[PDB]
Amino acid sequence: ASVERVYQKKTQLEHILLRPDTYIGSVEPLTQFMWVYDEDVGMNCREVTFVPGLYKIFDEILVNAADNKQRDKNMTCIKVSIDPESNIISIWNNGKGIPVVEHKVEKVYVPALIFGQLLTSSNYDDDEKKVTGGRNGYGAKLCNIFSTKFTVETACKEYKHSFKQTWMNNMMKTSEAKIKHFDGEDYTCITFQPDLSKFKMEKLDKDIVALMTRRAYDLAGSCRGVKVMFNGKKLPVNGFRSYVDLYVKDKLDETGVALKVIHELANERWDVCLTLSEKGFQQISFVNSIATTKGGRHVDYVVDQVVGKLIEVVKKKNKVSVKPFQVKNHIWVFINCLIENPTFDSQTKENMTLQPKSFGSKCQLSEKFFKAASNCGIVESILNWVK
Amino acid sequence: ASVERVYQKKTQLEHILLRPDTYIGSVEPLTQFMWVYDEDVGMNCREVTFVPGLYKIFDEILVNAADNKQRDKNMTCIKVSIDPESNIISIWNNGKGIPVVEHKVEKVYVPALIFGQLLTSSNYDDDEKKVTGGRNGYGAKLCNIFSTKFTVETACKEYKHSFKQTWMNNMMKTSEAKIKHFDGEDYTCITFQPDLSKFKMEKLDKDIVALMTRRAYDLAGSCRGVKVMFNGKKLPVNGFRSYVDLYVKDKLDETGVALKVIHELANERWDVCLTLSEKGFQQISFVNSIATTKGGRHVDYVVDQVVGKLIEVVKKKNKVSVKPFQVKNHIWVFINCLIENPTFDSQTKENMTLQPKSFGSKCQLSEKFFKAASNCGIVESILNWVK
Ligand SMILES: Nc1ncnc2c1ncn2[C@@H]1O[C@H](COP(=O)(O)OP(=O)(O)NP(=O)(O)O)[C@@H](O)[C@H]1O
Ligand SMILES: Nc1ncnc2c1ncn2[C@@H]1O[C@H](COP(=O)(O)OP(=O)(O)NP(=O)(O)O)[C@@H](O)[C@H]1O
Ligand SMILES: [Mg+2]
Ligand SMILES: [Mg+2]
Repeated sequence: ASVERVYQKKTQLEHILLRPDTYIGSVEPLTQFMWVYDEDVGMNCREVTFVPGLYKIFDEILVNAADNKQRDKNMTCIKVSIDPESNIISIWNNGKGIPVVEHKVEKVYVPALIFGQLLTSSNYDDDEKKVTGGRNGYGAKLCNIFSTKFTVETACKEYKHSFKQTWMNNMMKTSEAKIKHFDGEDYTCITFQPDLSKFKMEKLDKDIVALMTRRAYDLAGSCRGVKVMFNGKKLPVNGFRSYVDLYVKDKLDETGVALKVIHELANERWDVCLTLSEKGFQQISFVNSIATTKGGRHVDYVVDQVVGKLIEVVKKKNKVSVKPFQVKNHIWVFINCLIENPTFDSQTKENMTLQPKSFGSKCQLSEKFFKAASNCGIVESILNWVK
Repeated sequence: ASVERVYQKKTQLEHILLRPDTYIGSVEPLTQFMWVYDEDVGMNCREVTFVPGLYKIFDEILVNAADNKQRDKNMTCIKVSIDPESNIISIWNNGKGIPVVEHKVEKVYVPALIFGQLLTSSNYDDDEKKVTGGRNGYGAKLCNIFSTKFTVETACKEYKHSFKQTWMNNMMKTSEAKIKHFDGEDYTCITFQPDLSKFKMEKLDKDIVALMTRRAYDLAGSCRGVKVMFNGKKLPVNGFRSYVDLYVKDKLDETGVALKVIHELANERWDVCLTLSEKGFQQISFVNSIATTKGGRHVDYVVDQVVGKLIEVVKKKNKVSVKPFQVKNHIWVFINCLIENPTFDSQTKENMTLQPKSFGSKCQLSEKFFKAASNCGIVESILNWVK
């Protein structure tokens, strides 16, 4: 093999298709137990087989819609549609659209720049301490690259125009955008057909649809002041506590006693629920409406407070050694938080790495909350083990 | 704020400095309990404060050296030097050097291409089923970008020349390489001064040095057939079992009984040790000499086999329900494995996501190993809990 065959340089676009994993996660199937929202049973935990990268390209567009609530606090609604037969997914939001105007430096329409060129973002100036989920300038282009058809429609009264442009064939083909006069209520709608061949799939099957549906429920629970519709029907979740109820309101512990679920909205940026776990530590958490399914420093920040206080309570009835991991083993925690300029080790944003001193706010749980935590069965499980 | 201030495009090089986290991990301090190799006590677990991105740029160069054992199986030695006073780190390896010749497509010397331009690699052709750690074509450039001085020296008898080139100021300045006749024993040596200002550090302190030193011990344990020297002295680790001994050979369980450590080299590509944990599930694992500190499917693949067999043993003395997470809670596992074309969700490569069917080999632990596992205190811990 020649020097030129061995030592190769790739373009950014080539690298995404060759090495999709650090951009969207695995493009091969994964089977694991997890929470989904099924047509027959609603929220449930079961074995699911799905391709992470396909789930992620949907997530990128969904979080972008949630992020618009930061650009326009008057936004009220996100509508999600999934049609497996046609292979069409659409995510629509109201509030301010995207300026339909030529960017004077890049010499293209703003929506064409930020959906059709890599490393483009309104989130690159960190002197603004934003609580958007978007950080890197990739997500929407990644969905485009992994779609056979990707359409951006946006309407922005301030700039008096609407914009519609369609890309095809993994962002490699497009045509002139349709620009029209507009003076109505702003919106953005992203409609895409995922390139299932990139994920070795024949169709959007029940498992991936159940995961994408649950993500819409997550959004209804995490994005304050935004109602969510799925396939034309409003989701009956009106805040984080009602979302948490989907997991624990109808559940018993192993002794047949209903789970005691405690809750505190510490402040606008920190909403916490907690109950007993009997299958090891569990956490369901959101940072800026991103599902941080591998946790991060926000989870540790909340959990460490609870663990410290519960160790205190146990000690007052111990008289041998109760270690923090043993307490954490009995905790099921739910967190919805807003973090300024969060960091993650991956574009997938499953683990949030920013240290608490940089969050821009604190979550100092009240003594009332800690007392309630001492009554939800965790202490009893530990003390029974101190025998 | 104007459209041009709000909506911004970044170059690849700008994006690395603006968003370092998905390239090298966090550039802010982190404090946590972990294993390091200290000058006073050797291998020990203690609270450490360090900057992940600094540790990672060192790791990138170290794994590149290990990877040369795949290019040249005759390689025998890696030498690591760290001088905190001068702020100079060097990593040297023998075996084949890098061709000192002009790349006919890129029109630069091969070493200048692959250390000085992004997205350059000999690991981009996956039809070769390689067990190198390198996959993405970033690591060496990331170290260069995060160094105030970065020197590449390589000597390649086949091409009859040696090469030395120095970059400065975060890869933004360089000068003509020194090319000389060479007909000796090949080597490559990477010498760099990390840009401590990028990590808000004044010096390479004891904690970061102890982490980097432990990584050299990891390499002595994981890279078959390669001896490792640190600051001029050979590390007395001659294989994976002797490496594992640094953690467990002198340890007792909480009842005062020595840990029973079991071992099986299932085949050339899978080396496994296992013992009892009393602080929850623990894993120390390597994929292609990468420290997979967040685990991955290789860990799950090994652990699930052990858990399944130990549940069998417990059941034969149970007569209530023993759940897999409870068994895993008592396992400390050590894995050194070689995986073809591994995948990870991050450039940092802490979690290996490739499914076992794609590994290119299997690890089917023997019935002898499972019997030994049933005698290392895990079953006893579980059974005592079934009371
Ligand atoms: N629904 C939307 N409404 C308004 N603006 C949007 C919407 N979706 C995307 N944008 C804009 O398009 C830009 C590019 O989106 P995207 O590629 O996802 O990058 P990002 O969200 O800034 N960062 P990341 O998602 O971390 O890669 C965003 O920064 C927004 O300015
Ligand atoms: N010590 C070394 N000896 C020989 N070749 C080397 C050495 N270090 C680096 N290289 C070469 O330089 C290339 C670029 O290194 P690097 O930037 O780390 O990319 P990579 O190792 O291929 N992938 P990654 O580390 O996953 O980003 C490698 O692919 C090798 O061909
Ligand atoms: Mg985004
Ligand atoms: Mg490398």
